Amino acid sequence: TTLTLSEAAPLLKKEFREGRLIPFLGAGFSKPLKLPDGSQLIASLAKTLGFEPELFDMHGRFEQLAEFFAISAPNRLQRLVYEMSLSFDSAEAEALREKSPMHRALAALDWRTIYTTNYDKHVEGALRDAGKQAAVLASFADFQGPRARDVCEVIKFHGTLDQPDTIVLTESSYFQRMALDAPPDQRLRADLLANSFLFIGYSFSDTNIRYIWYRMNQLREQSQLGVKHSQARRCFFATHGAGLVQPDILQQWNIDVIQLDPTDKSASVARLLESIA
Amino acid sequence: TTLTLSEAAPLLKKEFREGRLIPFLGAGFSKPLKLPDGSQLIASLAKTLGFEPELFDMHGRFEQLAEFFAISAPNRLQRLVYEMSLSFDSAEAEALREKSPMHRALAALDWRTIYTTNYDKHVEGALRDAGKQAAVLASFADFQGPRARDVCEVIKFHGTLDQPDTIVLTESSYFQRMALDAPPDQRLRADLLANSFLFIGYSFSDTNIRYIWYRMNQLREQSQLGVKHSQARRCFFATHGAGLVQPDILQQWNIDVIQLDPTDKSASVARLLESIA
Amino acid sequence: TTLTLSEAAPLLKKEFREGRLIPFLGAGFSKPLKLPDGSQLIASLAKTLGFEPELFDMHGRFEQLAEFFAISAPNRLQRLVYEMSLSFDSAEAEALREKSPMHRALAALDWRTIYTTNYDKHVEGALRDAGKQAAVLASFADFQGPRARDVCEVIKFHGTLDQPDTIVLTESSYFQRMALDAPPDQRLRADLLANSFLFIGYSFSDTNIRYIWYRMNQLREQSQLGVKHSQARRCFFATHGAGLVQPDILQQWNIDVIQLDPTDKSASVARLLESIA
Amino acid sequence: TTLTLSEAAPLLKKEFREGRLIPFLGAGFSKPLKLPDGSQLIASLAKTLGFEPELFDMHGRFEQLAEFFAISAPNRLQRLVYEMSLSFDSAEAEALREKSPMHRALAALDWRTIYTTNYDKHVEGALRDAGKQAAVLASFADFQGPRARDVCEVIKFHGTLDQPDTIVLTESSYFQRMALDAPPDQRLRADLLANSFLFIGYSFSDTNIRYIWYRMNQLREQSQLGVKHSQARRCFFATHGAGLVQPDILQQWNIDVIQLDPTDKSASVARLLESIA
Amino acid sequence: TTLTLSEAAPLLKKEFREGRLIPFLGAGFSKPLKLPDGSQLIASLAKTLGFEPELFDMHGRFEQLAEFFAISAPNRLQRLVYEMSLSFDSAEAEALREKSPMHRALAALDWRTIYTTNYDKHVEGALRDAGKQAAVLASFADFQGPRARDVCEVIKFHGTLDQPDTIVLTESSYFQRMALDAPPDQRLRADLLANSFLFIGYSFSDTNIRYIWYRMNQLREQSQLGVKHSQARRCFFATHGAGLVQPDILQQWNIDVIQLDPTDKSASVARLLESIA
Amino acid sequence: TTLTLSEAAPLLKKEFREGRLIPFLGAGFSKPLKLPDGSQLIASLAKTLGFEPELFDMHGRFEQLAEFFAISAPNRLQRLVYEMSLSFDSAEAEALREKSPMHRALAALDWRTIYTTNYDKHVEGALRDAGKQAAVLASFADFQGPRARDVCEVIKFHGTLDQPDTIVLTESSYFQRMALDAPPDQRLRADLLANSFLFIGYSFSDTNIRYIWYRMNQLREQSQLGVKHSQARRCFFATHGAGLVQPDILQQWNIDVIQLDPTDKSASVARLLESIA
Amino acid sequence: TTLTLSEAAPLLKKEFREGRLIPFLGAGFSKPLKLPDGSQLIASLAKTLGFEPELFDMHGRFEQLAEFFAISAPNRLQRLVYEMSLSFDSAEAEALREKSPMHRALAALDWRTIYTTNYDKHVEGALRDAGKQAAVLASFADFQGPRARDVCEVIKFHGTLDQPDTIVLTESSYFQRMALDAPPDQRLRADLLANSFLFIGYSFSDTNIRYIWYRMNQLREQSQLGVKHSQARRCFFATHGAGLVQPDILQQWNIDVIQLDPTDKSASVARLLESIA
Repeated sequence: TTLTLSEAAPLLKKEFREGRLIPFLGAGFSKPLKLPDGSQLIASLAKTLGFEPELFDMHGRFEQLAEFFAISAPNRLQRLVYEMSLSFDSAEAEALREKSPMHRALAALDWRTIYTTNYDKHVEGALRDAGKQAAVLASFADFQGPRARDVCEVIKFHGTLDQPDTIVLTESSYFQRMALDAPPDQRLRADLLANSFLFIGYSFSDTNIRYIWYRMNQLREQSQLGVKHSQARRCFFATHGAGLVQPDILQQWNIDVIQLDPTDKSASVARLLESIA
Repeated sequence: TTLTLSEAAPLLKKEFREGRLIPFLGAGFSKPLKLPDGSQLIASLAKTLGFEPELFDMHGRFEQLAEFFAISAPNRLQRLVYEMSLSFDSAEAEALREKSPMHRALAALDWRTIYTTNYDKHVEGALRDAGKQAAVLASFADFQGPRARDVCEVIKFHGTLDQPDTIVLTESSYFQRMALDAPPDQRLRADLLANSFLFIGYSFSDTNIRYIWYRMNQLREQSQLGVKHSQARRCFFATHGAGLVQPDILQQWNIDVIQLDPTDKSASVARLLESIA
Repeated sequence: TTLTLSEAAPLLKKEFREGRLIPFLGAGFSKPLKLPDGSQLIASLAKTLGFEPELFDMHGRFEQLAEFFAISAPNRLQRLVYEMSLSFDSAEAEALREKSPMHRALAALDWRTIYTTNYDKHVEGALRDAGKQAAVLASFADFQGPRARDVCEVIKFHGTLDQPDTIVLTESSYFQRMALDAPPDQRLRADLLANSFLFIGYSFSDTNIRYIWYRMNQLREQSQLGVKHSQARRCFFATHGAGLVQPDILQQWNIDVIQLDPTDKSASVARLLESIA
Repeated sequence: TTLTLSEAAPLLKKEFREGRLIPFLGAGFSKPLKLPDGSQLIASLAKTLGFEPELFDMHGRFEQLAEFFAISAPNRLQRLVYEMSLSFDSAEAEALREKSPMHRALAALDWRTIYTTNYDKHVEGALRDAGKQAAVLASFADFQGPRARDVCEVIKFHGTLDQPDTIVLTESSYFQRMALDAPPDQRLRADLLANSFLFIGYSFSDTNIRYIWYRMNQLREQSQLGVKHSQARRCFFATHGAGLVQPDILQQWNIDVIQLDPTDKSASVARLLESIA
Repeated sequence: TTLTLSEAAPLLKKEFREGRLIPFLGAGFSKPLKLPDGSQLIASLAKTLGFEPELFDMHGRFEQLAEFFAISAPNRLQRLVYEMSLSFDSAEAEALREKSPMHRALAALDWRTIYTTNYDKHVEGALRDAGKQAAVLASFADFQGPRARDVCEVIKFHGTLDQPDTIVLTESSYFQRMALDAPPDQRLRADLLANSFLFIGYSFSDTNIRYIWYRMNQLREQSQLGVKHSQARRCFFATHGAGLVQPDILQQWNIDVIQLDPTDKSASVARLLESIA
Repeated sequence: TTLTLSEAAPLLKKEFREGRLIPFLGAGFSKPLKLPDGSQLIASLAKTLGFEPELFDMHGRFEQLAEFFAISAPNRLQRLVYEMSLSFDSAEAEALREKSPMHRALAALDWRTIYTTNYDKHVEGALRDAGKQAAVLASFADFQGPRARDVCEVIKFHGTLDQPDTIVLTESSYFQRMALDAPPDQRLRADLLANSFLFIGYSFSDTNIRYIWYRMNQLREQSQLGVKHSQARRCFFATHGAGLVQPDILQQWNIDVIQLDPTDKSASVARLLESIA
Repeated sequence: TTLTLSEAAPLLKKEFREGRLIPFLGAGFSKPLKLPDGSQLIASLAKTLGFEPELFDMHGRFEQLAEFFAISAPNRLQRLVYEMSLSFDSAEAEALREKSPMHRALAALDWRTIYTTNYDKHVEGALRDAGKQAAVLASFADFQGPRARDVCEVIKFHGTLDQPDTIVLTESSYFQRMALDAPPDQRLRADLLANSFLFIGYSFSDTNIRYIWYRMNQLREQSQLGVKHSQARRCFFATHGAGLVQPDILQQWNIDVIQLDPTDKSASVARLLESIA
C-alpha cells in the first residue's frame, strides 16, 4: 500500500494540470539549508537560568520548553524568535537556497497555493529566485491586502519571522490551533473542499500533523453528510522511510504514501517535483 | 513551586469539607493490581498477522497500533477488548484490590463524583468493598437511569469494559474526544465550573491529559469573559517525580503539583488520601 | 398529539418521584405579578433621543432596540437595567408573589434544579416564602461558592438583576448565547443527559426558545452517536393555546405539548403543578 | 475664625448674584431621607461568608470591607450596589424628599452647577420637584450628550446608581481618584478657576474630602505661578460642630467655616440656603 | 479619507445647532491682517548683539532664539513683546480686520467658546465689530472675574499681549505647557469631555499642535477606561493642502481633515464658516 | 492566606542571596528604644496656647495638630522638631540600641538599601555598631555626594532630624508626598522595578503606608502595560496581629503577610531577620 | 561658553573617579558601523503601497511615516523592525565594531551604567569584546532578573531589537514617552539625583533629546524645592559643531558643550573617552 516514484508521477500530474495540487511543506524541506535546530538555540539560552544545555533538554519537548520561557522569562522567548530570524534567514541560507535542487524544482512549477509550516522565508524566496512573484499570507492584514491573480499565494501556516506575533511555537499556541480558528486555518477549511494536498517533509511521529491529517478527513466527511457519498481527490505524503503500519493508517485519512529513495534525501524529493512538470 | 504532603493536606481538606473535590484517576492508580500492559496484549495478537512482538511495537504508539487493527483486521480489535476484560477484571485483580491501601483510602471518604480514565472496574469495586454504593456512568443510557443522591457517581471518562462501544482506545477515537462531545465530556464541562480536581496516576509525557489540562483552563477563562475576573478553585496533581520545568507550566493551567515520596509509590498515595480524612 | 391535564399528570409524577424533572420557566410565569413590559420602559427612555414612544417601537424588536442603546447611548442601557430592578423586584411585586397560586404550587415541591429565563427574583423568592432555601446561579462566582446538597439550585439562564453584567438582553448577547458557552449553558449541557424538562410560560413564536429546543435535541442525538440508540426521557411544554401544526414539530424535538385550560391562565398552571405532588 | 449664619449670608449672596457659587453636597445632606447606612448593608451580606455582622465591621473601614468583596466574592459587591439602588432611591425616600426643607431650599435657587458625592438621585429629584430641569453628569457619555444652557448640571462626583460602573466605593477606587483623572475630576479642574464652593454635609474626619480640599488649593496656587499672586474667591464649609483647631487649618485651604445651629440639623441648613435667596 | 467643503458642512452644522462646536484658531487665521513675522522682528533685535539678521536665524528655531534672549539679554525679550504689541494690534491691522471675510464670518455665529493660540486681539475684536460681547480669558484673574452667560468666552491659549507674563513664546515655556497645568489648559481638560473642535490655521509640521492633538485623544480614552467604550464627537481640521499620509494619522486622533480650495486661502475659510450658519 | 515564620524564611532567603530584598522600616521598629510618643510632646507644647493636654489631643490627629502649629504658631513647630532631636537621638536611646536584638539582627546582614520612615538615627546607628558603614540619604545634597559601592544606603523616606527641612510631619506635607516628587520618592520609583520589599513595623490602620502599598502596585502594573504581563517579585509585611480581612487585600497589592508570634514583639522580629542569614 | 578637549578632560576625570559619570549615547555613536538609515528602509517598504521612495519621504518625518505604517498597514511596521534587526546587528556591523576606536575606548573604562537610545546591540557588544560583562535593561522582566554588582548595566532607553515590543519608533510612542512612565524612564528619574551625564552622538535639532534635556533640569530643580538650593553636578554634551546660540541655551539646562575636532569625527570622540582614563 505504498506508491513509488514512477507510480505516483501520473497521479500527481493529473492533479496539477487541472490546478488542484497544493504542496504542504514541512521542516524536512528546509533540511539542505543547514539551519540551526532551534532545540539547540533554546538550550543555549537556558545557560542564563542556570541550566546545562543537555540538562535543560531533558525536561520536556521543544514546545514545552518554549512554554517555560513564555511564562517564567518572557524576554528570553523574544530572544529566541530574534536569533532564529538572524539564523534561519541569513545570507548563508540564501546562498544554499540558490543551488538547492529541491527549491529549484518547486519554483519551476506554476503553483496557485503553497502551504508551509516552517518559519523561514525560503519557500517564497525560491519563487523569487525563479523570477516569479509570491504573496506571503500569515496574518489578517496579509489577506486584506491587494494582489493579482497570477501571484502564487504562500500561506505561512505557523507564522512568519517578520511578523513575530504570528509564530506558533509555544505549546499552548499549538493546542489553541487545534480548534482551527486562525486565518491560515480558515483558508485551509475552504481549500480542502476542492484540492489535493502533497505533504513533503514530515515524520510519522510528529503528532501535530497527524491531528491535521485526521481533522482534514473529518471535514471532508462532514461536508457530505446529507448528500450521497462521492469520492474525493486523494492526498499524498512523500516519505523516505514509510515503515509498515503507518501507511495503512494514512489510507483511511485520504492520504497515499509515496516511498522515495532514501540514499539521497534531497535528490529524490527533487525527482518527485520534476516528474510533475 | 511544588507542594509536599503536609503542605497540600490542609488545602485538600478545605476543598473536601465543602464537597468540591473530585478525584481524576489515571492508569497509575491501577498499578498495584498487577494488570497486563495492553501493549503486551496487542503485540501477542500481532503474531497471527506475521509480526514478531518486538517488531510490531516498533511501528508506532499503542493507540496507533490499535488504529491498525481497527481498519485492517477488525476481529482482532474486538479480541483485544475481550481479553482485557478477562485480564483487567479477573478474580486475581479483585483479591489485590481488597488489600490495596490506595483503594481502601479512596473508599474511606464520602465522595460525590469520581472521574477515571482506565477501563477496569476497580474504582467502583473499591467502593463496593467498603460497603458503599457506586453508579457507573459511561454511556447515554447510564445517565438516563435513576439513582439516589447518596450514591457516588463514578464517571468512566474513556469507557467501561462491560460496554465495549464506549471504549476510547483507537487513535481516531482519541482525536474525536478532543472536541469534547461525549457524555463524559459534557459532564466535565459543568463540573469544572464548581469543583477542584485531584489528578492521580498520570505522567507529564502523556499528551492526552495535557490537552485536557489545557482545555479545562480555557473553559474556566471563557466562562468569565464578560464579568470581572474572579479567582477559581485550584486543582491538584499528585506526582512521585515532579521534575523542574513541568510544575511551572501546570501553575498556569490552574494545577498545583504535589510531590509524593518516590521510595514507595503505593504508600505515599495512600498517605495523601488519608490526610484528606 | 396533545396531552391534557389528567393525561400528563401521571407522566410528570413518574419523572418527579425519581428526581428527574426540571422546570424551565419563562416570562409567562411572571405574568400574575403585574410587572412592566420592558418594551414600554425602553420606549419612554427614547424620549430623550427625540423619539415618540409609538415611533421608537416601530423600528425593530425589543432586543434590537436594546442593541441601539448598547452602541449609540450606553448610559441609557444601564438606565434600563436600573429601572427594571426597581420595577420587577419591587415590594408590590413581592406582595402579589405571596398570594400567587402558581408560585405557591411551585414551591410546594422539593425540586433539585429550576431553570428560568426571566431576570426578576420571584422564582427564588417563591421558595423563600415556603421556608425553603434556594441558591441563585448566574455567574462563574456563583457556581464556585459553597452550598448544601439539600438546597434547590435556581439557575438564572439569562442573568439576574443583582449581577447586571450577566443580563442577556441585547441582540448581540442573544446571538452569542447560541454557541452555548456561558456557565448556565454548560450546566444545561450536563443536565439534558439525565433529566426531563418542563417548559412553562413560552410562546411558539419566540425564536429563541425554539433554537434551545432544537439544540437540546441535537445534543441528545449526538451523545448516542456510536452506541445503539436508546429512548430518552420525554420533555414537556405546558401551553394554553397549542394550535394545530406546532405540537407536531415539537414531538420531533422530544417535547410533548400539554394543553391547559385557557379560561383562567394562572389557575390552570397551578393545577398542573399540584398534580405533580 | 468662624462665620455665623448672619455673617456668611451677605458673603454667599454676593457670590450667587454673579453666578459663581457651586454647592458641593455630602452624605449629611441625605440625612433626613432616613436611608440605610451601607455599612449595615455590607455587614448583612457578610453572613453568607460566615461573619457575624458586628465581627465583620471590626476588620476595617467601609471602603476596605468593600475592597474585600471586590476581590474575594465579586457577586456580593454587585449585590451591594443592587440593594443600595432599591433602598436609597425607594418610594419612601422620595416622599421624605418632597417635604424636606433642605431639598426645597436647594431647589428654590437657580443654580448653574451642583456637585454631590452621594450615589442617590435626590439632588436632581429635588430640582424635578420644583419644576426645574436637571442634567446628571457621571460618565463620559453623559458629558457628550446635548442639553440646553438653562439646565442646571448636576455632576455626580462619585458615580450614580443607574450607572453602576461609575460608583466609587471600593478602597482602590478611592485611591485612583486621587490622581484626578475621572470626567467629574476634569470638570472640577476647570470650575475651581472661576467659582467658589459651598461644602455642605461633611465631617472633619473624612480624610477623602480633606485631600480634595488640599488639592483644590494646590491647583489654585499652581494656576498663578508665573503671574502676580491675585486674591481668589473664598470657599465655604457649613458645619454644626466646628471645633477649635480644624477651622484654622481650613483657612489656609481657602475655605471659611460657617457655624450652624446644632439644635436642629436640618432646619439650620435650610435657613442657610434661604438666606442666599 | 478627506472631507470636502460640501461634505463637512452638514457635519459642522449638526455640532453647532446643539452648541458643541469650538473653534481653535491658529496663526494662519491672522494671515490676511498683514502682520510682521516675529522671526523678522527677533532678527532685527539681534543687530545690537552683533548678528546679521540672516545669520541669527540660522542658529535655531524661533522659540529657541527667544530662549537665547530670555537668558542672555532679558531686556531684548521684553523689547520683542513690546514691539509685537505695537505691530500686531496696530490701527492698520484693525482696518484690515474690519473688511476681512474670515473675521466677519467668524463673528456672524453665536459661539460659546473660542480658542486661539495667537497673541493678537483680532479674535475678540472681530466679535466687537459685529456688536457682540467677548470675554478674554488668559490668566487666573480673568477666570475669577464676573461675566454674563450670553458672552462668548475667548480663551487665549498662549497668552495675550496686554498681559505680557502670560505669553508662551520661549522654548522652555512651550515645554512646560506640555504638562497642561496652565489655566487655559485646565479649561481645555473639561471642554474636551463635551465638545468637538474645529482647528483652523495650522500646518502639519508644527509639532506643538501635534502634541495637543495627541494629548486630547489620550484624555478622551482615559476618561472612559472603566466604562464601556462609547463613540466621541469628531473633531475637525480645515486645511488647504492636506497631503497624503498626514490625514490618515489624524483619523486616529479623532480629527477629520477638511480640504479647502487652495486657490484663494481667505475665501475658502470664509465659505466654511458661512456654511455652518 | 498568611505565612508563618518557617514558611516565609526560605522565601526571604531566596530574595536576599540575589540582593533583591529591601527592608522598609516603620515606627514599630523603634519601639524597644522607649522613645517619647510625639503626640505627648505636641500636647505639652500646647499648654502655652491655653490647652489642657487631653483636650488638645481631642481636636484631631497628630499630623493635623502639627498643621495647626505650622500656621498659627510656627515657633512651636520648630520647638517640636528640636525636642524630638534631643529625645529620639539621646544617649539613653543609643544604649538600648546597643542591646536590642532587632537592631543587631538587622545589622548582621549585608544590605544594599534600607528604607525607613522614622526620623531617628537608629537605623544607621545599628549599622555603625556592627562596624559597618552607612550613608544617610534624605535631601538632594545627600544623593549628590560621593560614596563607595560597599556602603549600605539608608534612605530616610520622611526626613532626618539633622536636616529639619526634610521632615514630613505636617498634614500638608503628607498630602504633597502623595504625588511622589521628593528625592526619596524618585529613588523608590526605580527600586520597585527590580526589588522586593520587607515592610516591618506598621499597622493596617495607618492610611499613609496603605497609599504607598497601593501606589507601588500601580507603578508595577504601569511599567508593563504594552509588553506581556510577567510575574513580579513578591513583597512582604511582617505583623504580630494579621486579622482576617486585611491580609486578603494586601495579596492584590503584591504583598504577603507574615504572622509573627505576638507574645514577645521584639523577639519574633529578631527571629525573622536571623532566618534570612 | 564651550569647553575644548583638554579643558573638559579633568572635569570628566573627576566625575569618573568617584563613579558618577554615565554616558548617554545617541545615533551618532553608531555612525562608523555603516548601518542603513532606516528612513531608506521605510521608503523601500512603501513601494508595495504605490509610493516612489523619494515621494514617500516627502510626506513627513521618519517617526510620522512609521505612524502611518502602525495604523494603515501594521504588517509592514513589523517588517521594518525585522529588517532592521538583520541590518543593524549583522555580522558585517560586528566586524566594524571590533576595530572601531570609539567602541574600544568606551569599553576600556569600568562604567557602572550606560544609557543609549539606539536599537542595535553594539553598546553591549563593545563591552563583550573587551572581555567585560554587560546587562541589557529594556523591559520590566530585565530589571527583575538577577545580576552581579560588578556588571555594567546598559539601559536601552528606546528599546532593543530582540524585544520588539519595547521599540520606541512610532510618533505616538515618542509622545507617550514624554510622560516618563517607562521602566527606562523610572531608572532615569533616580540616576539624575546622583550622577552627571555625558551626551555623545546627538544634534541640536533633534527635539526629542531637547525635551529630555529640559525635563532632567526640571526634575533637579523640583528635587530641591523646599531645601536650600545646592549646586548640582554638571552634565556634558560632546559635539563636533557647536554653533553660537545653542551652547548658551544648554548652560541653563545644566549641560556644558564640549567642542571636538570636526576633521575626523570618530577619532575626536575616541580621544575624549581615552582622556577619561
